[PDB]
Amino acid sequence: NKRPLKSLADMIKGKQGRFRQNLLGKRVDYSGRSVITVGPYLRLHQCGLPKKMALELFKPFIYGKLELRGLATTIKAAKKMVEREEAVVWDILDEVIREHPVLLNRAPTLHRLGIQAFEPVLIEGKAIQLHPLVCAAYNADFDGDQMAVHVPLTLEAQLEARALMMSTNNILSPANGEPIIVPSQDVVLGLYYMTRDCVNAKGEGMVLTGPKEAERLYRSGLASLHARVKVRITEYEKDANGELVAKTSLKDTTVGRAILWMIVPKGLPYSIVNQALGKKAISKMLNTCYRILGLKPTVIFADQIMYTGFAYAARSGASVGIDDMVIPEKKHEIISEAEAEVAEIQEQFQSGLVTAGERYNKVIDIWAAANDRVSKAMMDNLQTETVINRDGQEEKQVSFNSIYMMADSGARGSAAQIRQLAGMRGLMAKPDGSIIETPITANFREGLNVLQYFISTHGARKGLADTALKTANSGYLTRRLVDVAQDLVVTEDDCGTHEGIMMTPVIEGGDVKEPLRDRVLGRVTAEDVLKPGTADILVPRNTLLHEQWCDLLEENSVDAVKVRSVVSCDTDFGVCAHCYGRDLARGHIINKGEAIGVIAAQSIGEPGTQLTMRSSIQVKNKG
Amino acid sequence: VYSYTEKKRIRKDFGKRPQVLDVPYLLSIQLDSFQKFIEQDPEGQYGLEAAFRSVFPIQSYSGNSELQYVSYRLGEPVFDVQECQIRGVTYSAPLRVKLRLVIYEREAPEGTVKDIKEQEVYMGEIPLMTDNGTFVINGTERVIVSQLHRSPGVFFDSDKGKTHSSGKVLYNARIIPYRGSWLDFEFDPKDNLFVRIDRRRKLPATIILRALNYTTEQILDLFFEKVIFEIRDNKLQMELVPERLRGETASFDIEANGKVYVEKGRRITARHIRQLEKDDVKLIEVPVEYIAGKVVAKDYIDESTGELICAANMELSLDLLAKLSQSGHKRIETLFTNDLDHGPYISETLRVDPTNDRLSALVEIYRMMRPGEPPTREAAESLFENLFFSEDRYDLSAVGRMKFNRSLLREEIEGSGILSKDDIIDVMKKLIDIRNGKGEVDDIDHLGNRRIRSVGEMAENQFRVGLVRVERAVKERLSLGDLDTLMPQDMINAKPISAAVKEFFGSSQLSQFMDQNNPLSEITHKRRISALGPGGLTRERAGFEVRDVHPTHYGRVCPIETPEGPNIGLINSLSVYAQTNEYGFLETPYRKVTDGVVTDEIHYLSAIEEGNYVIAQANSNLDEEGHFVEDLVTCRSKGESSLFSRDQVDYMDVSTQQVVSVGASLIPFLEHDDANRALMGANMQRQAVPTLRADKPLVGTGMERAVAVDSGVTAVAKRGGVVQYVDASRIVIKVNEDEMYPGEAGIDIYNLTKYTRSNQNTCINQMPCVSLGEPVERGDVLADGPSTDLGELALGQNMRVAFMPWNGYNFEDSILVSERVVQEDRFTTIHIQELACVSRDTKLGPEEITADIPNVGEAALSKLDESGIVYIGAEVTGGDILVGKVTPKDSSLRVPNGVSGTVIDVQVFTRDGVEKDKRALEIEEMQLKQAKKDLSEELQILEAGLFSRIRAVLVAGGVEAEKLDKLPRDRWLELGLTDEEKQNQLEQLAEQYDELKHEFEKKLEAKRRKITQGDDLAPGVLKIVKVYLAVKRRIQPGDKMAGRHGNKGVISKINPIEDMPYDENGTPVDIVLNPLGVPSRMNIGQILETHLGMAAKGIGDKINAMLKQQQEVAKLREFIQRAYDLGADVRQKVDLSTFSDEEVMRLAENLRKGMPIATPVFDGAKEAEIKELLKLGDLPTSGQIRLYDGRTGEQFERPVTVGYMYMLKLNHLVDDKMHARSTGSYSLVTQQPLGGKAQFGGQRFGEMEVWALEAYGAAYTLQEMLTVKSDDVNGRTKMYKNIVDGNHQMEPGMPESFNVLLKEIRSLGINIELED
DNA sequence: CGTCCGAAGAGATTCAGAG
DNA sequence: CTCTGAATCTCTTCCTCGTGTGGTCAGGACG
RNA sequence: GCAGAGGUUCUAGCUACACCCUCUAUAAAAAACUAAGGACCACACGA
Ligand SMILES: [Mg+2]
Repeated sequence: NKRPLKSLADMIKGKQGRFRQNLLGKRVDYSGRSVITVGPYLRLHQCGLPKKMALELFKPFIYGKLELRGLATTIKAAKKMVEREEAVVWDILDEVIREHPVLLNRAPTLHRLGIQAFEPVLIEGKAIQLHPLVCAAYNADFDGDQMAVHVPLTLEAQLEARALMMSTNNILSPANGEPIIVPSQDVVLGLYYMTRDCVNAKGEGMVLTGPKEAERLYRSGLASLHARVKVRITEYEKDANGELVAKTSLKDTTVGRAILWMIVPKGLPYSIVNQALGKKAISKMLNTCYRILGLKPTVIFADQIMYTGFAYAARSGASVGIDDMVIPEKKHEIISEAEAEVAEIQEQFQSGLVTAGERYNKVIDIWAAANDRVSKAMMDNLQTETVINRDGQEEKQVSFNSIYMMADSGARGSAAQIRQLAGMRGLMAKPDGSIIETPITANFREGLNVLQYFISTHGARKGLADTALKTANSGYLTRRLVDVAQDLVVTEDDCGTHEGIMMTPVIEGGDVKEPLRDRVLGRVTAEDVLKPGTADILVPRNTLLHEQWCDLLEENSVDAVKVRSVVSCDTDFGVCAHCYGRDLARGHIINKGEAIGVIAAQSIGEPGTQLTMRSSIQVKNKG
Repeated sequence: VYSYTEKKRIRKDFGKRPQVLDVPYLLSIQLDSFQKFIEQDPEGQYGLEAAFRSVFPIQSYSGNSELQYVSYRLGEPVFDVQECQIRGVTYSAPLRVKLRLVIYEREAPEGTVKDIKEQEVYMGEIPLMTDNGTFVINGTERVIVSQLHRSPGVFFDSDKGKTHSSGKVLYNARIIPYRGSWLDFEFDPKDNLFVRIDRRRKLPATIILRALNYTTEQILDLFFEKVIFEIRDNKLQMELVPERLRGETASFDIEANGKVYVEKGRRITARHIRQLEKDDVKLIEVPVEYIAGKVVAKDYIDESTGELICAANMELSLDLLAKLSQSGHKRIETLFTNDLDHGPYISETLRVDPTNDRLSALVEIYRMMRPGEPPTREAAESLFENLFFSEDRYDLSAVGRMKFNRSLLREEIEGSGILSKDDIIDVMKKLIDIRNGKGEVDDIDHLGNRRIRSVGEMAENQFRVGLVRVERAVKERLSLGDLDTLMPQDMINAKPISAAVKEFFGSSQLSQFMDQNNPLSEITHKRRISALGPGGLTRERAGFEVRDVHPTHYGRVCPIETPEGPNIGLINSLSVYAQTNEYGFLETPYRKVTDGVVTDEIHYLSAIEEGNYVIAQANSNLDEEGHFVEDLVTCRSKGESSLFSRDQVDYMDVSTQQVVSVGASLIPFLEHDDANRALMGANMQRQAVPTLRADKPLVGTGMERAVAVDSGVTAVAKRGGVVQYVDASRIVIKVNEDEMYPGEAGIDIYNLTKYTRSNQNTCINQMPCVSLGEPVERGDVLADGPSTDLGELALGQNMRVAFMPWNGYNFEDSILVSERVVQEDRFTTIHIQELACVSRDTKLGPEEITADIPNVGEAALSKLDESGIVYIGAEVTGGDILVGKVTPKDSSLRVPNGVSGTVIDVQVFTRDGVEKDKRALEIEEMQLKQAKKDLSEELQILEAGLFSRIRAVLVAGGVEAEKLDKLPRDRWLELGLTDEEKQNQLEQLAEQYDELKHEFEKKLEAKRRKITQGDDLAPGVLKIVKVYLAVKRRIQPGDKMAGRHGNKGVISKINPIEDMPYDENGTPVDIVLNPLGVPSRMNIGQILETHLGMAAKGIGDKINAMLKQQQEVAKLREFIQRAYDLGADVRQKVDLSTFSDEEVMRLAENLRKGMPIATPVFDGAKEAEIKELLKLGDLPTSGQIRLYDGRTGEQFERPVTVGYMYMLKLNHLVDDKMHARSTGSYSLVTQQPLGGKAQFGGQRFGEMEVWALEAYGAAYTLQEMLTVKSDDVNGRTKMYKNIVDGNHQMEPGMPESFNVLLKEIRSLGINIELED
């Protein structure tokens, strides 16, 4: 076939070489693959799993149980019994899946949470069922996405899978303290629809005894889901030394927000469920629940919030339609003004007043201005146009439009992704990156011209090729990051080093990109921080900066905090726990031993697929 | 007027733009190309002819022996397409080639020959393509995709930027030939023109001029402008021309004819040039310091001694000036150097170049080409002449010469294939001009530089390779051959040419295994335009530029249908209207625009000449006079969209569907959904599995009929007539009298292909679409093939779809499917499996196929017959036994675990010599019976047709109705008929029938021998048994279901119908999609498709309501007319009064299942039209209705969107994907999972997953699954014994892969060991 | 029945400018 | 005249897993 | 049940990952049972 024939060095180097093909990562037994299914009824500690897959993977366990119970005298007869799929075999199978975790594994395991443990729930079917919450952690779709399942065999393997790899044990991503099992796409939309208000809705005004009465009114259908009604709640706070005190008050709210109150655990305050509850609000809610209640209450609350979000999104019927995306009435006049302006610029260029470069710049600027104007008109038509009364004359409220609810909530969408539907799609660039002079004025609700779609597919092909190259580049970067690492583990607990890095909020000419509260959180200081009062030990030398310490830092108005950096650690062949800081996945100091080089490499390399490829000084505020 | 099948169900077609050009035959790119290759071309251009003529000199060395091609003719194929597919043999035509061998006398080259030997020799075995434009190679329907590669010619690239890491732009020119050696002329960063031939070491390109028999004086005369210097008494008066002063600096004080024009420090203004031209100055005095900066042009010697005073091309100094002045060189030639534009580049190379003679140049070229050995002058000359001046070892096609002359701005179009001195110097001059600034570099991605190599061109190239390979052997043999001692058949053998052609057609970088699962898949895979391939850029070597779409792709290559992944934009498909030029370039239909009128004349335009004219947009309104109603029309002049006046416009797009391909045109509302979603929808349409009962899409594009007819899936009617007899396996068409030939017309018989195994294990089922007596016109559809309904491409099956979240079962992209869908078998697809059993030769005796299998039960053997082969029609299950084969001392073929189904047929092939078993005899007997029955059926049918032909003629001029019934129908030549042309016609029919009767038994015997002869098989096999299993895979949770708009999802739960959201009418929605996928992934077309499908089903429901109750046909007619009019004017314009008033009932019954609506690609239904269509029925104009919860029973607030959108079912079923494994056979390296596939395997716990476990505190599960679960043999055995014992304890051991690595590193010669 | 014939960067390698 | 920096040349990859296919040293006759 | 053979079945069955009994040079009263091989290159496709 006229091809270079593999040598004694072609099988020790390269992707197909023995190292990276058979030693670094090797194929394994007790493994199966199938497409994945949502199955919302599951809890994140468990996953669905087909009967055939549990029968094939756990064949040695079934044989052992059959021998122990004497159903089959020999392995050979037991193997025949497994082939016959006799009913007794299924009952035996249910015994070996009671507390036997399996490692769900998606193919592009970018980061640590790519593979997680689950208690398999035997389902009839052929598709693995993956809990909806962990899909964001897996970055897994339901569009033919397949993930392998591995069966831990030894007591050590199953036990450590249960203790570490369980989705219950993976709530905070290793990259950052923010939760990773946050309500992502549909449950967040259901919660957002739940926590809103009409200025005039059915059953608005009457006082409610509690969340139970709110559920009674909503289910009976005599009160709207989101109507501004005063309710009485027993809000629990742990301001005492771990004891939870009860505060009862009549907080003005809606029925929908009162529904969620029975879901949240006792410790959480009511101020967290009294907003519109978008994606960011739910993320902050889950983070506060994790930092206050702990882990198990957070898991139970996440499961319950997923259940209610799905149920009330189904009850919402948040559809999508042509009338749901509105064309601004001022879009036509904005387009006319832009055409007049470009005609004037072209006429000026024809005379010779403006040459090609300045004409191109002027046309680009005026088209961008028209695009911004039409985007603002679209937002006004999509969130302000809604007119609804209050049993009076006239009032204006935030819109309940389907697309506005599905975009503003952060459920799925963004500013450009909503602009490309009703407003002007905008100036679309050529392959080389230089902007087409004339934009794609027509939006997706209306039709597109053939040239407009040609520019659109120019951009789309550019993006697809960019993604295809970028995923490979990010994989190479992740490999390099992992391999410069993997010799760095937390070998000690402390070093007594006063060295470190002075953590300061970063300013790049603009506002505060990252406050010091979110920049030093979870790290152990190197020297005592002091407030404006000098010789004040506000925070001692070697205390981890958890949420309470960081909150104290903000109210004391600290500026720069010296912190123990892993670079400054003098430990040999590893680093000490204090010089590293919080695990970023558990609310405590890093365990003595845990590999942080690979964690860091995966955290850095995971967003590689999400990256891209290509006077005077004025004071801002008083000070 | 409308075709009769169109009258059955006429598609409501939108689109205000009237079509001018009908859609071309989509398979033209393959059929026309091959028809050019296998055709006998008397002109000897483009075909097996050129290939024979190009390689038929056969000149013996001092032997006076010559062989020449005279004619050739492809033989009739040995086996038909169906026969070759079932046998596994290629569909090939024996290549009967006629050759003439002539021998001349010794030492008499001009004398006549002494003997002439003409005979037909079989050389080669060329496969043929079927009527569907697809080859059959080894029982597999394999298609060759056309390759889009950089055309031969000259291209001046830049490689701007990165080179030299200084911002200095380089320029290079590549002489890329069709076949031969590349020739690149590059620039050194110091502005030295180098040559780089075949990407070898860079060489001073002036050496090629010396290699072309050119000296320094000639080189400088060609590439530089001579400046004449005259020695005069007034300090060497200098001759200057006005043109050379443009753009110059103040070199000196220009004073001529006693007048000052330009002084020191004064720029030469064009006014100064004009005034000196008016003065007409020719001689201008120059200081002696200026000549120091000039360079001499030609050599000079003194007239006294002749010694070399000064050679050519070196700087001039004061001593050189004194020497030339004292010698008396009155005329001095100097080069014109202008650092602004006309800079010196050849001179610098000549300074670098140390070669001064042609022989030295040839020696250096030989050294840089073939180093390590001492070159020879004769050897170097032979190498150079065979490298550039020889046709056999170097050639540019006519397209290459055309591109060469286009880039060089020559006048002639054609020319010699090989290059010449003029070509090289012209290329160098153009490269120099590009460096200067005049002219522009070209774009590689331009479709004017990337031609298309079709299947015919590739086959011709491989045939030329085979001919030259056999020509070398013929020349070698003829050197020692003897005259009149051999037949002109021994020197040429079919073996090497046949091997080359078969290797190209079977195993190639481009011989794609056709994905024959959809008519759309077939039609878009035969039109696929791949950049990858032989003589083409590879995926890794492909740049970002090539993958990414060019502005010239408009109308030539679809910018929406490309495969995402490793090769995005490299395998782009060809647009619907584009056709390949005669030179391989891509043309595009374009309506000529007259003074102001858009004329109907269609002018195909290539990519190079598209820029010269200005192209109007298809979506430009016209006033029926060709006048744009639109004083400024958007246009595409130079690839830039820009408004133009009507009078400026030179051309207009042929239609609105031009840019998109057939795969992307079928998506309705393509102008609405995003380009990425459109890409994914077009890609997924190519992989939809045919449903059991395919049905027309309620909303479509109108090209489904065109795609179905153009593709070979359906049985189109070659001749019109009436359906005399229709059957599920055959259709008989009685040709009309005005559509049949006078002789050998008869009637048409169509044998529809029944359930047949396809390339992707799907059923190619053809069901009749007509009944008895139904009139059929020419070119009409008769059999609904796979994924076809009423002649319309029906890929999936449309159904009610409600866009609303449902308890998370459609969480992010998953699809929820009702129990009603599964119940009515909407997505049950028949899958045909090919389980083939082979009985190879074995040591210590062969193996038998009998039913005697040891250690098995009688229940398993019950299905098998007495001879050990499964009974046809038996319903076997997973793990069952099909054919009993026992090896000599239990290797019987068994059904794979999990898969089930019923056997449809069992074909057995047995080699001649070994006696066939009982089942083989029974199958052969049944095959003979079926062949005889079919032959007798066609006998009786054609005899009835011919008698009807005779009886119709015999109604006048000697008609005897009673006499005909008296004598038997066998004999009619004794009848008395008038001696006229009718009698001659009857005599001709009688003679033809007699010859047919003589040939009937001959062809029956031929068929009997075909079914009796032992089929050719692989060496060392006894007999091969193929068992075809038909699997009916129903829709299941996990099956990948996807619409046409890029919305893809796995079915999560088969929700019972009682739980489905039902409207006020009570009809439950069949599928509950997720609205959240619409805004982010802007597939807004599916919402338009959903609303239009809702309107279509509303019309269908109104028709059903007025049809279930007995209503007058007038109401149906008026409602149908109202539906087809629909307000805004459309091209459809169908009138219901012209119908027969009883086919209106048939039309209404065909519209009961829903109104068929066509939405063209870019001028489809507007929002107003859809709103009016909803208003036509009882459905609300908003498009979304209130739905009540299936379980709770109370209506959802915020009424949800429902409609009948056409969503497919992809062949990525969950049944295929299940791969669970505990223990199995292991690999070479002892990695147990054995590369998991059909072979029972475990999934690769790759390096990323190992890192993921490392990030966790995992050291026991990782260790177990990288050691005791994968390759530790002792570890694996101990772990298995422990788990079956019940103690899940790991005996670690060591991976055997590490021992393999140690042995491999040791084998290199590097001791790697372990310390104890 | 056996037996002998693009692309992107890093680093080594020339290779060169200036006293 | 001997290194300095700089151009030139050569090496070394350039994601990560699946699922369907198809093609692959090819000794050959003689003691 | 660890080195071999025999037994009622079905050529052969001694733990071969492997299923019952006997003993250290001898073959049968006895039902559930049996098999331990298998690469690379290209294409297309999915995520
Ligand atoms: Mg996905």
